[PDB]
Amino acid sequence: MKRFDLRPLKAGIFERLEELIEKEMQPNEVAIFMFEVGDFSNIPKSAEFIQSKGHELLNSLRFNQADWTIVVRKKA
Repeated sequence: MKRFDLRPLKAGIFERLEELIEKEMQPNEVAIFMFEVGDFSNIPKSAEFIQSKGHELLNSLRFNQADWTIVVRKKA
């Protein structure tokens, strides 16, 4: 339970829900957010809603093909 399927969450709100789950995720845990929309710039925007400093996308998102996944590490 350390991931969020934003696929069915269409685009626009998927970046707003990512914050709702970030609260459950540990302050130093990984979060796999799946995005089907080409909007890759929004991926990091969601994790930012929590705190300007702390959310850092290690690497996993491959915006270019079918819905991909991105790992997010919490910290602040």
